[PDB]
Amino acid sequence: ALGKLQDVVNHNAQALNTLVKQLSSKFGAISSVLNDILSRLDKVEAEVQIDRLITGRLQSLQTYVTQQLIRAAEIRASANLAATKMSECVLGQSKRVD
Amino acid sequence: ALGKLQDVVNHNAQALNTLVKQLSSKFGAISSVLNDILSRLDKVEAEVQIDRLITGRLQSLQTYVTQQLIRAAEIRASANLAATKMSECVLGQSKRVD
Amino acid sequence: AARDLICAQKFNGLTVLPPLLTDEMIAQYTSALLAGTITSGWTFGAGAA
Amino acid sequence: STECSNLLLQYGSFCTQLKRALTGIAVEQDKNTQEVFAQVKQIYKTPPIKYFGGFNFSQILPDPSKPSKRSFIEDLLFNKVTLADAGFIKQYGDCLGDI
Amino acid sequence: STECSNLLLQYGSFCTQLKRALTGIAVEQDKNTQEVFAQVKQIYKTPPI
Amino acid sequence: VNLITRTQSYTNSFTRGVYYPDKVFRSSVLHSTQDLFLPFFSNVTWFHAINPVLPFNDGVYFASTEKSNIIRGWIFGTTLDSKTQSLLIVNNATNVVIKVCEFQFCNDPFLNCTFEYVSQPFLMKNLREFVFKNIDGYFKIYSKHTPIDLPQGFSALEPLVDLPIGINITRFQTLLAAAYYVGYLQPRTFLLKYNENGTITDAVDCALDPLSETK
Amino acid sequence: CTLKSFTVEKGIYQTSNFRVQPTESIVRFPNITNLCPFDEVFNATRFASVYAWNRKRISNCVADYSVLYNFAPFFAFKCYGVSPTKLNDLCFTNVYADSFVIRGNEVSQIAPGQTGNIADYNYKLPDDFTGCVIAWNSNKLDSKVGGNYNYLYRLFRKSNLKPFERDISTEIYQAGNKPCNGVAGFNCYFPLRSYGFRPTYGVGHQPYRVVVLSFELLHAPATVCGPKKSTNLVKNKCVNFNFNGLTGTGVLTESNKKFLPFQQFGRDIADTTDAVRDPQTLEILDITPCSFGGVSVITPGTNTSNQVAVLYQGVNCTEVPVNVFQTRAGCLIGAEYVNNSYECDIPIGAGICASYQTSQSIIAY
Amino acid sequence: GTGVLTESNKKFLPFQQFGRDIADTTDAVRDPQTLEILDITPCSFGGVSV
Amino acid sequence: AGCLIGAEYVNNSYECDIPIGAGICASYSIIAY
Ligand SMILES: *[C@@H]1O[C@H](CO)[C@@H](O)[C@H](O)[C@H]1NC(C)=O
Ligand SMILES: *[C@@H]1O[C@H](CO)[C@@H](O)[C@H](O)[C@H]1NC(C)=O
Ligand SMILES: *[C@@H]1O[C@H](CO)[C@@H](O)[C@H](O)[C@H]1NC(C)=O
Ligand SMILES: *[C@@H]1O[C@H](CO)[C@@H](O)[C@H](O)[C@H]1NC(C)=O
Ligand SMILES: *[C@@H]1O[C@H](CO)[C@@H](O)[C@H](O)[C@H]1NC(C)=O
Ligand SMILES: *[C@@H]1O[C@H](CO)[C@@H](O)[C@H](O)[C@H]1NC(C)=O
Repeated sequence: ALGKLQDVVNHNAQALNTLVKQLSSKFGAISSVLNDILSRLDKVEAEVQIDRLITGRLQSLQTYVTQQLIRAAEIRASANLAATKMSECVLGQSKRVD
Repeated sequence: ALGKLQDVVNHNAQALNTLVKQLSSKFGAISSVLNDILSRLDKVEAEVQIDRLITGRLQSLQTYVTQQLIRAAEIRASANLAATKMSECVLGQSKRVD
Repeated sequence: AARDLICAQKFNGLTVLPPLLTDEMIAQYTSALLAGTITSGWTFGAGAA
Repeated sequence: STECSNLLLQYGSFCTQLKRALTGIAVEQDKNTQEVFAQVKQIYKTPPIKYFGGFNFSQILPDPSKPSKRSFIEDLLFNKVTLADAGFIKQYGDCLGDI
Repeated sequence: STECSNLLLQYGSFCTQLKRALTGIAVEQDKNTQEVFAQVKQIYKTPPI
Repeated sequence: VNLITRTQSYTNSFTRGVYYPDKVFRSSVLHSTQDLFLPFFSNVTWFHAINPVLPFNDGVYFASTEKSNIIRGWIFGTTLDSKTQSLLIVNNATNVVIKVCEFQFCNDPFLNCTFEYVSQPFLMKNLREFVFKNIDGYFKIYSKHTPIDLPQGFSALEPLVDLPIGINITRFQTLLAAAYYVGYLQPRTFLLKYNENGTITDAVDCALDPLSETK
Repeated sequence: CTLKSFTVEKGIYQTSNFRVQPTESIVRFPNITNLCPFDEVFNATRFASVYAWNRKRISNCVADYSVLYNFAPFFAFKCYGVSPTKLNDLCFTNVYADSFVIRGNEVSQIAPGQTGNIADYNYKLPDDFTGCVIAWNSNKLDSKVGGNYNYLYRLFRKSNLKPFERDISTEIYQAGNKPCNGVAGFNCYFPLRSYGFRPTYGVGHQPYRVVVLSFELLHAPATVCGPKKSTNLVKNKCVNFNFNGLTGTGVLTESNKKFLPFQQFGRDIADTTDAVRDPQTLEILDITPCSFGGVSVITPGTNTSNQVAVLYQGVNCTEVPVNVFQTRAGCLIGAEYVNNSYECDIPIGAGICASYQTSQSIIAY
Repeated sequence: GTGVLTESNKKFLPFQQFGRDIADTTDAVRDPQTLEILDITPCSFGGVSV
Repeated sequence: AGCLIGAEYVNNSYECDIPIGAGICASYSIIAY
């Protein structure tokens, strides 16, 4: 019966795990480790590799923020419906069908 | 008391101010001034800098448009609630509690 | 036992803020609403119970 | 910049679909205002008397002395919100003035 | 790292926008939790009978 | 001769020591800069002179409230014994003499190189404030003369010269014919407020207290 | 063309933007007359050693960089912040010519960010090096059959060299823990050694003369300009201007902005130039952009008629050019204003609607 | 890297050298001289609110 | 929520003015409750 709240918890946990697992991507660079890039390459090449990694992680974080905003809109609509149900059906007798 | 109506104007003003202030960021290029880039570098060296600036400003514009779309959806939901309240509270007596 | 997802996301900078109302306060609100409903019907919503 | 415009011609239709989305939002705002307020089919005007069972309606009925036909509480609500955008005509004329 | 931080400062104010959006989401969640439950004015309680 | 001695005391810098970070006009805007600034409410040293060598330590904030034609200038460098490149800045009469050419010279003025820089002198109840810094082989000097003890008011310092010297400076001393204030600059982020006339009228030191961090 | 279709339905469509084009080209440079002595730098007999590198400041002259190919036999420039072809246009504040002699395998050392023995103890460049590096082979001048020992270089130092620092001091290096007391010997190393330059050596150990031109590209008052010719000043007109190498397009007007005497350029919130100082006659000019706005086309369907009306958004009609009605949304051209009021057909602005009515014409009400 | 080194109990097979997290960040190392197994944690941090 | 420095805890219970977390609210000396 509790599948809606379980889906809320699973959605938040899966979004955070996807955001964590996005850190291991190369994003077109030679490595996904900033310390390895800085130890191997010099300043001029390391700036380009670090720039690629910054652009990729910024894109991933923007995608996470957009998905959280849309889910926040959906959750706010559900919370407004729950507040209306509490105001009308708990605090009084409702004649609205179903 | 008028918090939401002030919040609408504040959100629009700070979104436009952030979108204007995004023009000063170099986005990894050698300069944030396009005329300075064109007058300083030659054509082939200037192409990469202008491409980086174009990509950064286009990403900022897409972020602004996505934020405006989500805010417009929230405003449309509030306007539908206001239209329902105008149709039921003003044009008749409502038996719905609270 | 190895490393888990919550410590990985905490070490990478992703935190979870606690809610403002605890479950005890939420249960207190539901108990107050239930006691008002049982002892007064709908009159506590309109005015004094 | 002509070189920037020639580079932006290769980036596709993002530069047009953003305008399309903003035009949709701008149409939807007028749709929202029309749906909220334009519910009555006729403009009913009040009788000149102001005796409705002893109820004082002068604070919410419009004041004819004002040039903007608004009520006292409506003027209070307009004065209590500070709009950041009041001028839409001659904006370039205000911008070209030396300030 | 430090050079990553300097290039992130060159990219501008994306991180402030993301942090502001997440803060607004959290405040909205607190507002929803307040709005659904905190409707009764006084904390009623059941009689012993 | 060693006729000159001096004693030390400690006092508060308050909000003094804010200069223009660039020669670019900005009007009615808050600008967040990050440069070598004197920290707000710091511990500056009051020297009363009637004499060891002072450390430079990344720029020096200098101040005086005495009469005119008392301090004859400054000396910067490492050893200052006509061996290495010692920057002598003699500010007297109607021509300043700034030279990297070292010269053997005592602590008190009377009454290998050929670079002789000359310009207008850095001269005129009244307070004289200077900021010296050395960045990337360039010596930058900011100054301000104001009518008024360090006051609670806010003043802005304007740049005077740029000196492409290139030497390494770690020590300095002043020159005499009374008392002066010595500060020390730190790399900090400032929030400057420009008025309608483009004058820095207020500033916030970001790394002072959490209220200023929030600001 | 905006809709990418041959059929246009009834309504208002935003199409493009009108912009006042620039009329005249203005080039402004200070009236300096001297010629920059690059001939003394490049056409010199004996360059100094890399531990004692020469640094000559060039100022108050017109710089022409095209004669460097005739002055020196170098194959090409190596310019980092600028382009060597575009160097004849923009005007610099200060320029410094550094000069030394190295061998061939360490030219890659003298670059912004690079390390090595020369880049760590002899000559260090700043990370933001906005300048050019010129290196040419000098095997016929700086190489000797018996070995040219005149050129010396630094080996050992207690710390790395800061950018643009000349380490001229010659003391012993204390490699060991015992104090050397200024006496060379075991673990007491003399830090300067000679290049061995012979004509029999390969290309890696051959002598190379290097001149580094560092430009002080700043907003300070510039004094090393190009050979471009200054034109006259034009005010109150949309012109394409070039002020001290700063290009732009706008209307230049007289402004009472109180610049401090050390300030030259005025900036904005978007990091764009809003006010400039004229270098010939010390005047203060505001740069407004040339007039523009949005253009909307108000039309019925193409099945009805091919007559349109044009709405200029936020434009006063008295300044309309690049019937006529004035709205709160802008200036409307091609729609007759009728005092009667009907239902809205095509929305325009603040309570204005246009339709196709009565022969037949577009009316606005 | 920068972190706190701790004596660990992770059972490396003798051919292994490093142990990584989910995000391919190294969190367990072998000392090249004494052949110990060291966990690596990031240093103490947290958000600051006013 | 964390460690609060600079606010003296009080045994009273007021309405929430500045929220912190888990039922803690601070208000102006600055008190938390
Ligand atoms: C009703 O009350 C208002 C109080 O503001 C007064 O101005 C108005 O004249 C009254 N009208 C009548 C009909 O008494
Ligand atoms: C400055 O430091 C000295 C000791 O170092 C101390 O006695 C004095 O109170 C300090 N002054 C200020 C204003 O902090
Ligand atoms: C700018 O200077 C003028 C000079 O008289 C003065 O009148 C004006 O008040 C000043 N503006 C300020 C201080 O904002
Ligand atoms: C360099 O100077 C000498 C001195 O007479 C002159 O003959 C020669 O033409 C100059 N130029 C070159 C490229 O050698
Ligand atoms: C340069 O121009 C200024 C103003 O146009 C003028 O006063 C000055 O005499 C000129 N100098 C020369 C050398 O022509
Ligand atoms: C256009 O601007 C002028 C500026 O004074 C103003 O007087 C005029 O009324 C404006 N035009 C219209 C139609 O309002």
